[PDB]
Amino acid sequence: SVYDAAAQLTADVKKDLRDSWKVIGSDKKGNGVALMTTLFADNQETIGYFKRLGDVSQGMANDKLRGHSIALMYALQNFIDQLDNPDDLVCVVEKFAVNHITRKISAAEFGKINGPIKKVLASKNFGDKYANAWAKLVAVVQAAL
Amino acid sequence: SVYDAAAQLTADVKKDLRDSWKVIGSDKKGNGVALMTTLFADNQETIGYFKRLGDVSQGMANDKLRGHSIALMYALQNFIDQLDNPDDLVCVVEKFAVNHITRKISAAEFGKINGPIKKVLASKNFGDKYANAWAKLVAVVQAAL
Ligand code: HEM
Ligand code: HEM
Repeated sequence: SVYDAAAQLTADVKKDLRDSWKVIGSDKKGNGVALMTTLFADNQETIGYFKRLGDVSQGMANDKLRGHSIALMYALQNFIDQLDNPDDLVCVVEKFAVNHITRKISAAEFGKINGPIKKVLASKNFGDKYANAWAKLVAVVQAAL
Repeated sequence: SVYDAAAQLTADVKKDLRDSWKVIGSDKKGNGVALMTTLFADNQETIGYFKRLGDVSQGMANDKLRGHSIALMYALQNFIDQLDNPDDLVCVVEKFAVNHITRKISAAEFGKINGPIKKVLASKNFGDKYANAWAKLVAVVQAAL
């Protein structure tokens, strides 16, 4: 269950999540867009899912892509803030899960976000340990898909 | 025009929005649910739009409503953080406007949230001055509907 996934997150993992988010979460517009464009660059097969945002190659100049990228970072902000209460993390994770379930996004496809995250983290010198911490948070969402 | 509405957010208004947000934003789960239940209580005709959340009369005991409510508070958090830049404020407002346009929510009905907000602020000792500042932020979203 999603609860099992959340309840598993340990103190050391929450620590790494919080420490890395302090940095990558401080520039939501910049890092959010970088996350999205990196996803499009390495997984071109996903572009079709974002037709609403228009031309995603426009990057920062694309207002729709900019608005989406910022809202995504607040969804992650929401997750980070709920870390100490599995009950709250679960209901927010499930809320956002529905947003992707309606778009027919499977658990496997959602996990494609791990690559971009690993790269953004690296650009700030957060190594594999931190990428693994984030893969665990992503897995919580996957448990709901 | 969403851009002209955003222009209505002067130095004084932005200050009042930030000061009051520091208090209400500190308990996103509690005040978020307070907002929603007050909306449903004083405007029963809107309950129908929220079919997905199930029985909203259960308030805090409804996991779907709680998740939704928290998420809503992070959307407000997003607006507050974008007050410095009118261009970013507009792209995020338009992002969430689309979420309501697809649900057939008009500018007039979206405005029904002003009542709940005034009440929640009042319960925290913030008067008409703050309720009116929030009415202006809400108006920016209305202009995009
Ligand atoms: C940590 C990673 C992710 C987070 C936190 C996240 C968050 C979000 C949020 C907040 C929305 C807006 C929901 C709405 O308003 O309807 C959204 C929409 C969407 N997401 Fe994700 N997402 C993530 C990863 C992904 C991945 C990997 C895919 C691709 C397979 C995906 C596909 C979509 C699609 C297609 C939309 C709809 C965009 C639109 O038309 O507006 N997401 N996501
Ligand atoms: C302070 C003003 C408001 C904010 C910031 C806000 C924010 C949000 C957010 C972030 C979502 C989730 C979007 C999604 O995932 O699809 C949402 C959904 C929704 N909102 Fe609002 N909202 C506000 C006021 C209202 C009002 C006044 C109404 C109706 C009279 C309304 C009707 C809806 C509906 C029907 C949904 C979809 C619920 C669902 O099926 O999950 N909203 N809102």
